[PDB]
Amino acid sequence: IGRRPSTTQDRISTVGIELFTEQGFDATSVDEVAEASGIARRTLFRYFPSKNAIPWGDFDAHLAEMRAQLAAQPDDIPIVDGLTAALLQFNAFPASEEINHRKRMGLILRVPALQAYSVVMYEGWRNVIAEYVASRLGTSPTDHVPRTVGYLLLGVAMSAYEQWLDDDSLELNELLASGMQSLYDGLSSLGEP
Amino acid sequence: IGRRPSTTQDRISTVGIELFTEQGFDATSVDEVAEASGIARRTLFRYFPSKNAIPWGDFDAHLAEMRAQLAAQPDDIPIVDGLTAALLQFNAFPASEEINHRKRMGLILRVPALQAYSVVMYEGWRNVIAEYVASRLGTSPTDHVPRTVGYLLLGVAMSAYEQWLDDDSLELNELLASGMQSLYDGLSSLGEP
Repeated sequence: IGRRPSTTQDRISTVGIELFTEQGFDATSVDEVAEASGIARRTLFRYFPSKNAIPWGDFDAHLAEMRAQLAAQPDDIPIVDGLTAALLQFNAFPASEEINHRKRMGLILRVPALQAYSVVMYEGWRNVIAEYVASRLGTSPTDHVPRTVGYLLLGVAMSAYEQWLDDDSLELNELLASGMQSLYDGLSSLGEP
Repeated sequence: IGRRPSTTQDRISTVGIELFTEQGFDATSVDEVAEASGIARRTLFRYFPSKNAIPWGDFDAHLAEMRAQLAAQPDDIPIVDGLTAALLQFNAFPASEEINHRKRMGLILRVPALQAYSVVMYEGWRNVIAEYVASRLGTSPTDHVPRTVGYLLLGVAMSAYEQWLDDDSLELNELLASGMQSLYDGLSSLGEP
């Protein structure tokens, strides 16, 4: 998003990402991120348990906004539209924030140790989706339908971002919307005359 | 699947999984798997680069069967039906093989280091799906639509397996089929009167 005034944690994340991008992820130590951030490694480890957390920033806070958004949407609105709005909003940045967000997702999607580590971050993201779908269906978040939906929504997000990193000339919001349209329509008509 | 006569590699995998299940994954060394398998650790490392590979077995061979299946399906058949057939077949075991396959997926889905490691295995699986969809649409496997489909098909697989591990009384094939039906129909009608 990049909307709100920067915190110490989200400012550490940002200088970290800029470091990792310029010098490479494995070439940058946690001590360089700390010093570049004007803090002690104690102050840094208060905000991140590891080096692999630094690119994710304050993901818990992001997840709490998405969850409150989904929970504040009127219940007279179709579930799929809820899902679309969240997908589009919470990957939506000002033109100002594109270079930094593209830096972030570049690290997260293409550094193998961050790909491995991010399974737990994605799981928390999916749980927010399952929780929303479960309440609206009057059901449980660990049931099959809510769980499946969480996984399918993550799939459109992941595809869009891979596609977007692969080509500068593409718009993330447009890619997310195409991906979401396919999830909305379903795959019955795929390749069909 | 569990269909064909057992190889040295797929027999190492099986004794490994049984060891890991009985003693725990982190408690079992690669040397115990080797000895339990009646081979030298050199012979084992020929077949697996790591301990984390052992549960996956000969996944390359599995992937080559799925790919040949998808490529041998007549082209007068809808793409979604191709996708369904592959999803259902390549997670289909004889009643005989259920206990061992459930052991396998228990390790892969619930040991955090295997969850992390399996992103690369899942990527190869998704690429087989994208390749099939790309040929049928006359397009490229790195294009948006084929990539998205690969991710959406993986989502139904992952959901089904999580659901199946969570409850003995459920059938994997039934869960995969429900999941696939939702991908076929699309999410427009979800929660809708």
